[PDB]
Amino acid sequence: SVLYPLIQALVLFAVAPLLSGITRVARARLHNRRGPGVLQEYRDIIKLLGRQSVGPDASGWVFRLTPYVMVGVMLTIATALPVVTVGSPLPQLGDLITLLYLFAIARFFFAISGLDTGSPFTAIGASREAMLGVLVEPMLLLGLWVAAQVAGSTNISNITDTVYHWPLSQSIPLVLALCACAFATFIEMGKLQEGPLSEYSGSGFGVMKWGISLKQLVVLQMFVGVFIPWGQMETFTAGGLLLALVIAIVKLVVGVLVIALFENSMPRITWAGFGFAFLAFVSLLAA
Amino acid sequence: LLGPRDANGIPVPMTVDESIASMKASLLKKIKRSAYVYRVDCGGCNGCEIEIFATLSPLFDAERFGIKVVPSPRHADILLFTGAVTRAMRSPALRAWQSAPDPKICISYGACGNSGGIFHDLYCVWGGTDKIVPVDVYIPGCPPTPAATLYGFAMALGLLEQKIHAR
Amino acid sequence: SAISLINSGVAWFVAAAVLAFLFSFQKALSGWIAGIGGAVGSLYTAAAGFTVLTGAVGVSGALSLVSYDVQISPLNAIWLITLGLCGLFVSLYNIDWHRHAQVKCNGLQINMLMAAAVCAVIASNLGMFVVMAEIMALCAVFLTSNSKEGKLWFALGRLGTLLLAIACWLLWQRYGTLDLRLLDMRMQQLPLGSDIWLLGVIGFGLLAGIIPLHGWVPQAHANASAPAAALFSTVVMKIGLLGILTLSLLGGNAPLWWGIALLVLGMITAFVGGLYALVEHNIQRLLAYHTLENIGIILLGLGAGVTGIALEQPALIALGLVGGLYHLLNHSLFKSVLFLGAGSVWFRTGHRDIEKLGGIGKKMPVISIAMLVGLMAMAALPPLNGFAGEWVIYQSFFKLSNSGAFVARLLGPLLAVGLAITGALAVMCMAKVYGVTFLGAPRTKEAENATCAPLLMSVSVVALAICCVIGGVAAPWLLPMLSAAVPLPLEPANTTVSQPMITLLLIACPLLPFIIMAICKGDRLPSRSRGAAWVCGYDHEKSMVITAHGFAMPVKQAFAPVLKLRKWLNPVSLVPGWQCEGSALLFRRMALVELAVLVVIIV
Ligand code: SF4
Repeated sequence: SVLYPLIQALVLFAVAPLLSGITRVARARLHNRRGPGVLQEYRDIIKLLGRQSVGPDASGWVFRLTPYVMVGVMLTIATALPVVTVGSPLPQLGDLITLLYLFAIARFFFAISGLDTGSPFTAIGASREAMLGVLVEPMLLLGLWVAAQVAGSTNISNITDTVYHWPLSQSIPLVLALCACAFATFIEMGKLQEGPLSEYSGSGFGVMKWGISLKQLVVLQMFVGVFIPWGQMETFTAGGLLLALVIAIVKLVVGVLVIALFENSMPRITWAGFGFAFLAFVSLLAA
Repeated sequence: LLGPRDANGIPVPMTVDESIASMKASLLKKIKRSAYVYRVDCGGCNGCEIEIFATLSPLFDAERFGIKVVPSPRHADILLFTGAVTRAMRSPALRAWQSAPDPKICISYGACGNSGGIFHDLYCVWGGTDKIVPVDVYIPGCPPTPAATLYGFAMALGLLEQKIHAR
Repeated sequence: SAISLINSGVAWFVAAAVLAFLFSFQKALSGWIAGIGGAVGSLYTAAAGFTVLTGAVGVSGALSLVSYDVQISPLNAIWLITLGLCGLFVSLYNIDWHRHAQVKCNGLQINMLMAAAVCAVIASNLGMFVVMAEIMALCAVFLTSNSKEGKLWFALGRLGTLLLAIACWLLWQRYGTLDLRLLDMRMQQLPLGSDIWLLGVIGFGLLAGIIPLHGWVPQAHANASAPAAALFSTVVMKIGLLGILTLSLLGGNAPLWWGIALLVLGMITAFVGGLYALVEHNIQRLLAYHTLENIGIILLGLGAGVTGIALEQPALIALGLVGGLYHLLNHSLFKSVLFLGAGSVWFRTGHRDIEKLGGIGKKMPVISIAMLVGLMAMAALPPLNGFAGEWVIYQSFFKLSNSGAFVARLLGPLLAVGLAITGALAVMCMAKVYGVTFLGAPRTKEAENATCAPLLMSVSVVALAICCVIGGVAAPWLLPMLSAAVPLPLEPANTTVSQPMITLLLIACPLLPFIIMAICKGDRLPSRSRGAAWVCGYDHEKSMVITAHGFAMPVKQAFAPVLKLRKWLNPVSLVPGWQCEGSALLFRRMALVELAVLVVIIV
C-alpha cells in the first residue's frame, strides 16, 4: 500500500519540468522563434540548485523553508491523483475537500513567504495569487461537486470511474461540469516583469521552480485524469502499464499545448467559468 | 557604506574574498549550459542597451545558447554592466552587485562601460565599470554589434576562446 | 461521580473569585490565587465532562451549594470539556498576565464568568439556563475595558433577555414546565411553535453573536485583555450556540424551515464575518470577526443537523451534529491559542495594531510558531483540527445535496461554494496576519525591544497548540468519541479522510527536495541573510513595504457591495437616547444594580 503512491509521487515529481519545458518551447514556436530545448528547465533548475540562497536580513525561517513546503504539498497532491488507473493510489487522501485545502496550504505558504520579504513586488504578487485562489477554489469545487453528486460519492476514483462509464442519462450535468473544470484549470494555469519570486535566489529559487512546475502539472492532471479517464485501468496490472503511461503523457502534452495556444489566442472567462458551473448545478435541479 | 573608499572618500573597486573568488571557474562550467544574466544599465546611451536587448531578437538569439535575461539580481549569475558609472548611478549598481548571490560574473559592455568611453575624464562619471566592481569579461564597441555580444557571452561561458591579444 | 466533580469545580471557581476579590490590594498574589483556583476548577469541570462523555448515558443530581438542579447530557459534555480546557489554560495564562503594570485584577470576573457558564451548561431548567447565561453575560460586560465598549453590548444583552424571558414565560404558560427533559417528552404531544423558537433563536444569537446582530462583538473585542477575550470568544459564543441547539433539538419534531433558516443564518454569518475580518488592522478585532465566521461554520453544521432531523435522515443528523460540535471544540482551542498569543505580543510590546507590530517572529519564536499553528488551524488546513470539522460539515452538505427536497437540493451545492469562499478568505486573512505581524522588518522601535514571552504564558500557549495538533491528527480516533453523544452511525459518502497519513506525507515529502539539493549542490556557499529587499536599485524605506492596508485592497476591489452594505444597514442614528452624555455610564450603573439583585434571589 506504500510502493504505488511513492512511485506515483516520485515519477510525477521527476516529469514536471518536461511540461514546463514543452510549454516554454511551445510559446517560443508560437512567437516564430526557434527557442530553447525541452530539457532547458532541468538545466536551469539544477544550475540554481548549485547556487547558494540569499535573502534579506529581516527574512527568517519562513523564507528559506517555504519552497520545500510547497514542493511537499504538491507531492501530497500528486500522490493521490490517478494518472494510469481509474483508482487513486491513496483513496484515503484522494478526497475532494482534502485536495482543495492542501492547495489552500500551498497558497497560504506562498503568501506568507511573499509577505516575509520587505519587497513590495513579492507582497503584491502574494496578494494577486491569493486573489486568484479565492476566485478559482469555489469554481472547481462546484465543478467536481456537480460531478460528485452525479457520481454519488465525494471522492476521486469515484468521479473518475463514473465518467469512465458515461451514463448517457445525466450527460448535460457532466459536460457542463467538465467545461467548468476546464475553465478552472485555465484560470489556475495562467493569469485570467518583476514577478513574485524576485527575492528568491539559488537553491530556494530552484525549489520554487520545482514547485511551480509541479503545480502546473497537478492542476492539468486533476483535470485530465479525473475527467478524461478513457485509457486507464480499473485494477492495476503489469502488462497494460505502457499504454497507460503513453496515454497519460500524451494527455498532459496535448493539454499544455492547447492551453498555450488558447492563452496566446486571447472578467469574461471568470464569469463564464462560474456561469458554466451554475449551469451544471441547475441542470440536475431542473432535470 | 556600500562601497570601499580612500582616505579622501573617493570610491575604489570592491575586492572579493579569494574563498569567494576561488570557484569562479567551477561556476563558469556550471552555467556553461544555462546562464542567467541581469542587465545593469548605468550612465549610458540607449545604444548600449537596445543592442543588448537585441541579443534575444529575431536576428540574433541568446536562449539557443542558454542565456536568459532575469528580472532580479537574486536570479543572476552574470551581471552585465552597460554604462559609465555616473555618481548618481554608483550606489544602485553597487546594490545590484551585493544583491546577487556570490560568486558572480561581471561583463562590461561597450566603450562607455569599459573605461568611460568619451566621458572618461569627467566630474559626473567615475569612469568605466571596473572602477566600482571587478570585471571578468570586457566587450568593446560603441555600440557592440550583436555578433560581438554573442562572442563575448560564448567566450565568458567557455564555448569560445579569446581572439585578440596585446601588441 | 461527575455530579460531585462538577460540584467541587463550581465550588473552586466561586472560592477563587471570592479570594481574588478579598486579596485585591495587590496584583501578583490575587492573580496567583485566581489562576490556581480557575485551573483546578477547570480540571474538575473537564474531568466531569470526560466522565460523562465516556459513560455515554447522562447523569443527574443536585449541586449542594446553590440547591441547583443538574442534568449532564452527553451533548453538554463537549461544552464542559471545552470550557475546562479553555478555562485551565487561560487561568495558567492569567498567572503570568497579572504581573503587568498596565493590566487589572480581573480574576473575580473571570472565575464568576466560568462558574456561571458551567452552571448554564449543566442547567436543566430553561429559566435557570437564562439566569446563569445572564450572570455570565453581565460578568463579561464588567470584564470589558471601559464603559464605552460595554454599551452596545449591554443594550443587545438586555434585548436578548427580554426576548428569552418572554420565550420562557410563553413556555411556562403553554407547558406548565420549564425543565428540558419534561419539554422533550411533552413535545411529542404539542410541537415547539415558530413563535417561541424564532424568539429564542434571536435571543440566543444576540448572545451567540449572529450576523446581523453582531454589532457588539468587535466593539467588545476591541481593547479587552486577552484572558478576557479568549474566554469571551470561546464561552459566550458557545453558550448561545448551546441554547440554540437545545431549543432546536427539544423534540424529535423539527419543521423543515428551522434547518433552512439556521443554514442561511449561519451561512451569511460565516461569509460576512470572514469578509469583514479582511478589512481590519486590529488583531483582537480581526479575531472577533473570525469568531463570527467560525460560529457561522458551526451553525452551518447544526443547521445541517436540524434539516436532517426534519427530513428524517439519520446520516444527515449524525454528520451535521458531530461536524458542528467537533468544530466547536476545535475552534475554541485554536481561538484560545490566537487570543492568548496576541495578548502575549501586546504584553511584550504594548501595541495591538498590526500595522505597527512587525518583526515579532524573531523576538519571540516560540510564540511565532504557536500562532503559525493557530492560524493554520483556523484557516482550515489539513491535518490540523480546523479541517476535520469542516470536512464533516462538507459531508453533511453533500448528504443535503442528495436528499429529496427542492429546498435542500437548491441549498446543497451553494453552501459548498460559499464555504469555499469563506475558507479562501480565511486563508488570505491569516496569510496577511502572519505576514504583517511575525514576518519582515519591525515598523516601530517598540517592537525590537520586546523580549521573549514569559514562562507560564508560553507554557499555556504551547500546551494549547499541542492540544490543537493532537485534536488535528487524532480526528479519526476522537470523532467516534463524539459519536457517543450524538448517538448513531457516521456515514461519509463512501469516503474517509485520514489525518495521520497527511501528517506523515507533509513531513516526509519536503525531505525529498532537501535530499535533492543536498545531492545536486557542488561548491555551494552557506546561505547568507545580510542585505535588504531588492526594490529596483533605490534604497529601501519604511513607506515602501506592503502591509495590511495594501494587502486587503483587491477584496475591497471585488467585494465592494458587501462592504458598502456594512454602512447602509446601520440603524444607529434612529435610537433617540443613543447619543446621550452619560448613557455609557448609565448602562454600567444599572449593571451593578442588576447583577446584585439577580444573584441574591438565586442564593
Ligand atoms: S558604449 Fe557607446 S553606445 Fe554604449 S552607452 Fe557608451 S557611448 Fe553609448
